[PDB]
Amino acid sequence: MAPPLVVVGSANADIYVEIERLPKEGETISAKTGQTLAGGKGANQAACGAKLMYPTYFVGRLGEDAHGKLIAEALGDDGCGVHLDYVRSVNNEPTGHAVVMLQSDGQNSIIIVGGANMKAWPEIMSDDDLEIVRNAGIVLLQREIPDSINIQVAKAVKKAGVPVILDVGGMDTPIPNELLDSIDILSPNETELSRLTGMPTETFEQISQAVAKCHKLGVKQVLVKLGSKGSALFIQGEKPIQQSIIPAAQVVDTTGAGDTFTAAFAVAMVEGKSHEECLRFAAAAASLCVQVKGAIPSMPDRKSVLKLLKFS
Amino acid sequence: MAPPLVVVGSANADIYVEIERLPKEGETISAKTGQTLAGGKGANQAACGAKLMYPTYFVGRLGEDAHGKLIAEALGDDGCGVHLDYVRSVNNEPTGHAVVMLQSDGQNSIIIVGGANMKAWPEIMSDDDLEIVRNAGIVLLQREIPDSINIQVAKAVKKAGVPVILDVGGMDTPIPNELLDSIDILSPNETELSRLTGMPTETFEQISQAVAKCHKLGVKQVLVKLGSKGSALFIQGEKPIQQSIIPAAQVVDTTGAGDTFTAAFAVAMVEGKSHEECLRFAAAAASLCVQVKGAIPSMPDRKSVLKLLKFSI
Ligand SMILES: Nc1ncnc2c1ncn2[C@@H]1O[C@H](COP(=O)(O)OP(=O)(O)OP(=O)(O)O)[C@@H](O)[C@H]1O
Ligand SMILES: Nc1ncnc2c1ncn2[C@@H]1O[C@H](COP(=O)(O)OP(=O)(O)OP(=O)(O)O)[C@@H](O)[C@H]1O
Ligand SMILES: [Mg+2]
Ligand SMILES: [Mg+2]
Ligand SMILES: [Mg+2]
Ligand SMILES: [Mg+2]
Ligand code: NA
Ligand code: NA
Repeated sequence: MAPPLVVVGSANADIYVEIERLPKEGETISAKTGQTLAGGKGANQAACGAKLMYPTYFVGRLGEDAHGKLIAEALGDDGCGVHLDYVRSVNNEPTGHAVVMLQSDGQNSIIIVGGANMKAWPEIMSDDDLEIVRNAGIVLLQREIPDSINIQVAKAVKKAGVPVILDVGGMDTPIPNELLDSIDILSPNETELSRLTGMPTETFEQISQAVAKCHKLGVKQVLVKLGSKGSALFIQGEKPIQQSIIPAAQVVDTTGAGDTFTAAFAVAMVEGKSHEECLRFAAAAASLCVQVKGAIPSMPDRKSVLKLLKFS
Repeated sequence: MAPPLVVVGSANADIYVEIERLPKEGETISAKTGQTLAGGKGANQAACGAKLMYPTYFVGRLGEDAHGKLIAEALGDDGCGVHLDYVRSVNNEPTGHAVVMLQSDGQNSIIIVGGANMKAWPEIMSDDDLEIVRNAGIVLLQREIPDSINIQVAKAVKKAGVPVILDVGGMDTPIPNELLDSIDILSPNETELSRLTGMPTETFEQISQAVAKCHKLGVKQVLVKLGSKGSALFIQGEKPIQQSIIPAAQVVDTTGAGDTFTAAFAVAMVEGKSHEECLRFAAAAASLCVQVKGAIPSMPDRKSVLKLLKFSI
């Protein structure tokens, strides 16, 4: 094929339950219904890549358990067609998962179990695992696995001359400078970028400031995701390249939007498209994603994205 | 060959997460860890019967999802040994599951998605479905599937002349008198016994009276589970049979204890043991269960229950 997309990151079973009200301590309650879906930022991103018919590997850790089974079925040969060669299962950790309680009062409460995502990685990455990233077209990371692993990968590929994108989605802790210095492109939303720099982000102006602070701390490029306001690519060798939303006829479910945006973006970039094309390819993919319910369910095939890009 | 134990009931993925406290509205907390296990009272009871080497069939409804395959894997040919011939899966409902939140404060909170357990049954059972209960040597029911399905099954066996046990475990709702009328043995714990009859159960005299009230509701035999106090078989017009606990060296995890007790009782009964032998064999099996974590994983094999019986006559 071509030099693959390599996503190193998280895979989660998302367990949604529709509840009237969170139960009281001691109390047992019933849900209207519930559905358990393959999810996690790394898996979403890898799934998106494989749907865009680009060669895509996922490097991650699962428990040897039902949720583990659920993730591989969804990403693999019977699903999105991600290469799972570098996924390892372990027997002493649960597959990561999240209990998403959708309360009837409009509210939503969440419990997260890092499980294998956080606890099943080696102290030192294997040479096998480093072999796939050193052979990668582009590497995608997030923050739902330990920074230590993110750093080891980023260093391996920096040596190799392979571009690495770090999505900031994940743990609400500061990013290690040694990680910030090894990545090519940092990719926050307005919220993340804000809590990242301690600076406000309600205007393009003050957003552009926090990005300066990011540039200052060793980050050559910031791909900011701005929800309904579109998105901007800041290169600290230029001024922000911008791209707004491709409007969606119906917006049912924004879940998966950011992951789709980032993966789509990364696929265009390894297909050697230009920055403007990259942004629009990603904007188109995300647009199609928010028109369907579910994250991995909603992700567009390449044909659908190319068809939409035809419009002016 | 031997007329099978036949269990009709629930199958759940039990999703356990360890948290310091419950979250607030909007709040995303982090659990310490988690584990998903095959459970549900029906699957537990089936698995327990299979592990005791009595031919066991499980009748239930799964979704065609991962949780579904987890159940089948645990119960089936490569697992406990339950015949699954009569398990049916549907595409329009998920396998039942339960989110169990183990708090740091000892408090537990549960969220139950009934799923296929409650929504994948026909309005009317097929003769295909009821053929197995008509050939049972004994039938066990619980209250984690629709009352209406419990009723059709129990009636089909009353016409067949085979003993039906109803575990009160599950829904905390009143029991349809039609159901009560068609079962041979009711099996509540003391908390269930109270809620059911409406009577208090703090003392044995009180319990004996709440059982008199079960007797007035159409059930000739009541098998009361009294936790660490033991158990008792009440048979209308006869002297109650009492059985204390068989002490466990280590109470690790009482999950599945009541299910083990009831299924073990059933196996001893359909094999023709005396009431006292049934109660004792059920007490021994439940004793072993509480010494291992998990429900289905802690279920003892026959030779161990019998061994614990020698050394604690
Ligand atoms: N209402 C919308 N209509 C069309 N496209 C949208 C809409 N909202 C978001 N998008 C697309 O999705 C992209 C990413 O969304 P957003 O900036 O919210 O990412 P995020 O907050 O990281 O998402 P997530 O919550 O999924 O992690 C946006 O840049 C935009 O192109
Ligand atoms: N600590 C213990 N030591 C030994 N045996 C025990 C212990 N706790 C329970 N058992 C056995 O388990 C049986 C059933 O327990 P219990 O009456 O609490 O069931 P239950 O409340 O229906 O259980 P569950 O909550 O699992 O549905 C008891 O009668 C007893 O024989
Ligand atoms: Mg957003
Ligand atoms: Mg995001
Ligand atoms: Mg009890
Ligand atoms: Mg019970
Ligand atoms: Na979506
Ligand atoms: Na146990």
